Amino acid sequence: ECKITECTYASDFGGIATVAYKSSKAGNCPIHSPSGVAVIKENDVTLAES
Amino acid sequence: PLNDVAPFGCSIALEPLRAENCAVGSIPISIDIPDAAFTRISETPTVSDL
Repeated sequence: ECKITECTYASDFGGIATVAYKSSKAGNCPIHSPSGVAVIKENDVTLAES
Repeated sequence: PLNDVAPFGCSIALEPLRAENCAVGSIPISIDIPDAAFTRISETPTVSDL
């Protein structure tokens, strides 16, 4: 599940959010939003167990 | 003496004739804090479910 933390209606990366990951193994994971509504500066996140 | 009839608990002294601590009214305070003391929202812990 995805939870917003604090979004700023601005031009810089003011939007932040926390994702409650529910994974099984550990490894890299690319992140991307296909929609053009939001742009994510973060590129890669390693996944731990939940 | 005016030192004992002044309302709002004023106080006077051998001075430029100030009236110390005349508690009355409100003050429109506006303050610009330094930006350095701010810390990113994404770094502070989340304290939900309290």
